[PDB]
Amino acid sequence: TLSHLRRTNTPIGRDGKLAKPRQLHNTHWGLVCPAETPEGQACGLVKNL
Amino acid sequence: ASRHGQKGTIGITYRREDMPFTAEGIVPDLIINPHAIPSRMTVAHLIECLLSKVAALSGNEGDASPFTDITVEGISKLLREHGYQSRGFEVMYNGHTGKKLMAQIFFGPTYYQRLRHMVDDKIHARARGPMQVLTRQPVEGRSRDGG
Amino acid sequence: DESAPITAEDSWAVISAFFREKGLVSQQLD
Amino acid sequence: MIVPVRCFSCGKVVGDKWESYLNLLQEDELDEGTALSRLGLKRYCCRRMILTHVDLIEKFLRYNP
Amino acid sequence: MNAPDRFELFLLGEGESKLKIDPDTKAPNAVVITFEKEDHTLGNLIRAELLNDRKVLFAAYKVEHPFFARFKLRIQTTEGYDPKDALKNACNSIINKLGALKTNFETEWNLQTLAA
Amino acid sequence: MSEEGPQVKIREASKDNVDFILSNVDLAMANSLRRVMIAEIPTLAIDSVEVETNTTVLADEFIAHRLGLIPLQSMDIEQLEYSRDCFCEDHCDKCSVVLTLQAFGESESTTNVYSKDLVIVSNLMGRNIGHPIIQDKEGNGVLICKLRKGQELKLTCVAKKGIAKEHAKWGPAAAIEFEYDPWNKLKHTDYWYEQDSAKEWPQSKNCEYEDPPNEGDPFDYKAQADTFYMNVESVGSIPVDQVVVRGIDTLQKKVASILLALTQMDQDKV
Amino acid sequence: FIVEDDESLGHKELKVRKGHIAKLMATEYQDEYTWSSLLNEGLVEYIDAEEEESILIAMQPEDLEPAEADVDPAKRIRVSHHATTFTHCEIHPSMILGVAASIIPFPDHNQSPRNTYQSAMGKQAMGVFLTNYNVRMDTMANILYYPQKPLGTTRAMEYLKFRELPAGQNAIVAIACYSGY
Amino acid sequence: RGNLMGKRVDFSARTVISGDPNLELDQVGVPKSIAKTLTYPEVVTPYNIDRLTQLV
Amino acid sequence: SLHKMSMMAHRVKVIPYSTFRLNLSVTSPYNADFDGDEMNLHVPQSEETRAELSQLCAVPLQIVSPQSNKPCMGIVQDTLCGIRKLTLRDTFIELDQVLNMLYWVPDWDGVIPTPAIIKPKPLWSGKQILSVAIPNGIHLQRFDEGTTLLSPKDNGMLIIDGQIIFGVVEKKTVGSSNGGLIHVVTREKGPQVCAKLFGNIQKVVNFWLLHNGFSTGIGDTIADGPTMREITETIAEAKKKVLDVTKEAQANLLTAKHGMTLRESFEDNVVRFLNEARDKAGRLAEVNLKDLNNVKQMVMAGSKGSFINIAQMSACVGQQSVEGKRIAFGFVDRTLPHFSKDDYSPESKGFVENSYLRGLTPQEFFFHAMGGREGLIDTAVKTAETGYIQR
Amino acid sequence: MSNTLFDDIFQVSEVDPGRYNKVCRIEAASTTQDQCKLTLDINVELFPVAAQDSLTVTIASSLNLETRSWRPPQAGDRSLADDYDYVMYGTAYKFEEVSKDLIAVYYSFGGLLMRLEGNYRNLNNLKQENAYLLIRR
RNA sequence: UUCCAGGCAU
Ligand SMILES: [Mg+2]
Ligand SMILES: [Zn+2]
Ligand SMILES: [Zn+2]
Repeated sequence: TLSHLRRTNTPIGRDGKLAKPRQLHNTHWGLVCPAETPEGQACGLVKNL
Repeated sequence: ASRHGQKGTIGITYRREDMPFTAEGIVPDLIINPHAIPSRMTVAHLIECLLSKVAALSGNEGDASPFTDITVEGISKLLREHGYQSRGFEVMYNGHTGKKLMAQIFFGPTYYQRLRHMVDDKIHARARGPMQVLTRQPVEGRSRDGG
Repeated sequence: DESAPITAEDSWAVISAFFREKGLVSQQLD
Repeated sequence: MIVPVRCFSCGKVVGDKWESYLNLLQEDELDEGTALSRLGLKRYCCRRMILTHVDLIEKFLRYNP
Repeated sequence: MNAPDRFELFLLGEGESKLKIDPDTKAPNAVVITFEKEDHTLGNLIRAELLNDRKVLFAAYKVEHPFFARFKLRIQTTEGYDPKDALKNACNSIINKLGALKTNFETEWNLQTLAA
Repeated sequence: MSEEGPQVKIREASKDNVDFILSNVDLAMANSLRRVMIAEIPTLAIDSVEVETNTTVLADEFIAHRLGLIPLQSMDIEQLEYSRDCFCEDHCDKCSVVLTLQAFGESESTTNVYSKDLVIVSNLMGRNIGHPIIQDKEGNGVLICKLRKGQELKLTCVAKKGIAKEHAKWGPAAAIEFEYDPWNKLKHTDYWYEQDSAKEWPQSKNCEYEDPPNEGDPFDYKAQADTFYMNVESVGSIPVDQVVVRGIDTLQKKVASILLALTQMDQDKV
Repeated sequence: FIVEDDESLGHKELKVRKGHIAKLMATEYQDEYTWSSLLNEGLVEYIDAEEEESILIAMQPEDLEPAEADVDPAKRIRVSHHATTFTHCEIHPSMILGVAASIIPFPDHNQSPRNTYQSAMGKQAMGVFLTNYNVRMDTMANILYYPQKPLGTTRAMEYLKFRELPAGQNAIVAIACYSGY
Repeated sequence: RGNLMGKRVDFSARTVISGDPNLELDQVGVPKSIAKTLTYPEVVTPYNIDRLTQLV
Repeated sequence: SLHKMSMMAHRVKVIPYSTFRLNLSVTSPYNADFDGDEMNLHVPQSEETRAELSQLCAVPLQIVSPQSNKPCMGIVQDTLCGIRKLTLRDTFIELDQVLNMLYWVPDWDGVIPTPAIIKPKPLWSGKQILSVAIPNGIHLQRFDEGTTLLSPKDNGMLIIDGQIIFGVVEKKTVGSSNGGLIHVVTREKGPQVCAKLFGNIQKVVNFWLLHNGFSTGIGDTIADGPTMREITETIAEAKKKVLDVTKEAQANLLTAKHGMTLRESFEDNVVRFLNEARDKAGRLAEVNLKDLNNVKQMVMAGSKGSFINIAQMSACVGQQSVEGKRIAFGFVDRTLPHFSKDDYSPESKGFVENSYLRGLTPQEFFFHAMGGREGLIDTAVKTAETGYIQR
Repeated sequence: MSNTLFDDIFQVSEVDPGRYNKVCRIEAASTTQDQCKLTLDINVELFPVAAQDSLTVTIASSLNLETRSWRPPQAGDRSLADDYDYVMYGTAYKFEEVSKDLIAVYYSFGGLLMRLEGNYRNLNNLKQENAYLLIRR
């Protein structure tokens, strides 16, 4: 119930934006969880705070 | 499933008579195959098992918390103060004959979750039935008797 | 000495203070 | 969610021992591990049982009809 | 759902004699008994005792599959001597052992004491 | 000095444990019993709840489940036939024990429902059977459930025979202990170690009762196995002894039925 | 934690002391010293990503600070206390994690991806989502008969309200080959 | 692509698979549920006639 | 279904409980696991339709894939892990059991084999009975390393007339290997014969392993007290093999190896050094773990795990990377706000020194992630482009 | 039909337990032809072995003076060509010719191997599988 | 049915 409340959706181009986006950034440290992301499909496009 | 992406469906259910037991009397509620460890490399599974087998003997909410000052070397000493193998293993007897297991098992408690997705909500069979209108082909979804 | 360093174990309590005030839903709320 | 009548592993009676455990603490001011050694719960199978059960029912009872 | 009925593990349902002995054809003077609604509890032990009769050439058993409460028992013997008998004897052997064993466990018990 | 073979020598003893040293038998035999005790020992417990009213938080079957676990008396059991055999359409005093239960939350302070509150309504036929085995300190035993203000709960149960195979709730068992050759002199194990096998692996209390190794000596390949340190516990329903005697018995029965079928089988032929 | 070298008696150090702590825990007891003040008391700040770019943080407070005196043969191997430029410090590393992660025992002992799987199934398990389901007419929902709280835990759970609303049981696992099922 | 090069069909079944070390390589354990759901048109022939009638 | 053998014909064996319970060796051809995986099954309808199934689609036939002129099934997991243990010269079995084993094999001529040891107590060796499942005329010649007709370490594999003459059995012999026992059996006999071989080898070894028991557990991931330290310096030594070659370039003192920036030419040497060192760190704990070790035992039969695994659990993990380029400075000349700018050392470019037994550091951790994430990323891409490239 | 096919006593050059908890491969020389070397593993759990020992090695495919199943006990009385200690049984795989005429045959016992050498096992050492082995003292 | 959305297969 919680996890879902603190979540993050982020639109893409129109097709698999394979590169920058999906990746895990340095600036991500401490703000977004590093291991909790939805597998396949929108992997890394949707994040958990 | 466990807490380490350790999925797995039941295969068969046994009772204590066929179940493997340790002199202590105790017997497993769950018996996972050793092969889902090396390739997946989820030691934290093995660890929680040893840590929980401890706090289960002494009753001290075993800490697993992120990064801290705990060690196998550490736990394996407390679990040695309780008399059991320092690494968790234990000798066990083959439920059928009672004849010991030439080998030892990593027999200790672990927290396990039961995700929905139970068999009986999925077995689905159709031998002809409801056919769509535009197509006249079998319909979609087990819900509606589809194919 | 109400003024000494702060060992690790201590910090946990600070975090406690956090959620005491903020709350897991902090974001959505405010 | 109430005391799990009898253990899962060995099934040894354990649905009574509850109240006696909760007391060997708030009053007899003991520590878990021992409290349980006191109620006869030896091997961990039956131990983890009490030491883990969360008596939710109380929070349930606290509702209405 | 497709859960067999619990009690089917010990209730021979409609025509199912406990035993059923088919003559092993692969070897000589040897047979195979099909035990309905029984298992290791019983099996392994008729195996043990049966394997003491010097006149027993072969003895082994097996649960066909964990889903079904059953097991076949294969017994071979010194010609002239019918394996049936070996099974017969080997059995009583266990009764007689147990019997005495009960008596002896009870001997000890009456001669005991404790307050709990 | 006497007795053909399989002799015992009870070590310790109590109303809830028969720590004994059974010796000189086939391990097969040992295990055989071990099992029989857990599995096929006739007992008794509820097997049919009849919810009349219930306001609790535990919904029906929750309660209905636990009720089957509430250990019930079964000393005499062997004189209370299984429903299935008896000719009474459904059940009767010659096959089952009937109990009742009724709670209302008067004490505006959490009222409890204990196994002690069960009410035997059917003729106990004058035989130790159907009594809510209690070992509680106070004597309340087995907390069934709780309730608040006007929370009610009317039930009606029906105990029947049954054994651990049919369900665990008929397990007179509890958990036995088992061990043999404490010094692994037959080598039925191959202790895993990091260093000294002897160190890492704890020794057992059951070593005192048997001679240590003594290097020099080669390997006794003729070594078999007698002497098994069991520890038959119990849950109450049956006196720690019977859960052993009857164990020694039920097994023995079956073993004969095999002969029995070997007789009926012969007679058969034209 | 603001770690300004505001220490005439020493060097740099967390702008908070064991005092602040026992002063806060004071309220942890009687359920007066707020987190709100731990900010105003210029004790700790909210650093957004951008601003972060220009600061230096020491992981574990203590450790990465003092001087010296053979480490522990059983522990792990951690980088040293390089520079004293340290502007701030971490509450606890465990905080990079999110709900999911937080319930995973020893997440720092598994393969990177394995901890992501558990980040998906924890959301596919059963439990006790709210102790009011008795008055909940939500289409579909499951509850475990006897919810057992975990043996192995995280301090992170204490806040995720877990031990009170667990999602499983502590079953006695036996890792071994048997029937072959 | 979705209606002619691939269709939904009759006499099909789907459930969760759990390995078994007691079936011959070529066998496939089937739930009694499906065994009563999935059929197969068989012709009445003096060969089976007897059996077939019993089944019916 | 991307295989020809993604669909096969099976014998209906109606059983209880709601699951499709299929044989094991037919596990890897469907690409089937049991963590919640479902399967579809269709029912023929015509006397000829079924004909088509049984005469071309049955698993016994599909046994040897033409896509690689080599069998596509074979003994796996439990049986594989066990088939080895049962083999070993060091393994013997007495009469009581040998008899039960013999029985469990359906065909068994019902004639016990002569014990290799009649000496004091008559015994039998794994190979001995295991060969009761191996038919006749089946011949095999191996030669691994120190193989020598009298192979010491049980190197090779010699099986004559269908009897295990010497050597250990495992993935190389009973696997879906090329010259593999299985490959031969099929050819040499029938699609049939072999099909039943899985059954015999399976039942036997499975039963024997039922009693010989088996497992894994943290204790298998710990390497020798000093052998671990021996490693902690096999690490540190490389740190300085780097620290050096760093200043050596921090002074404008290095040959820009043709077609490589001073930058590129640099990093390249860094990397090599670490992994290079990490690997041995592995082996170090590898031939260091006795035969009794479980995780090894399985890596030996070939049923799960490889050199690498052992390494990342017992010894050292490794240097995480993204696009080959170890963690970059998306944080203005540094990795995290926990580092001092312009930091090229391995403790910053993402090198996990610890082991999964020891546990990552807040940084070792986060880096491992960014790295892990990449697998997950293309996993959900390389999988799509494939599914298309396929079609 | 029944005769011995080789008899000679050797002396243990040395025994080896290569990673084998309960078995050891050994070798010795001959107290006859000094070209007669010998190799043979051995369950040293049923018959320990120390460096240098005279052990009478014998071989022949037969019972005792006077194929198929393997009777269990019974033979308590029966003929016992077992007048030894160690009595294994296996097959012989290859028949080598280590130059000159110093041949060497290999005998495997369902799991343990063996090798001989010399030349006078001519009209004696059959190629047969059958070949009970024997050791004593 | 329809149209969007979300979820699962380590
Ligand atoms: Mg799967
Ligand atoms: Zn228990
Ligand atoms: Zn009746």
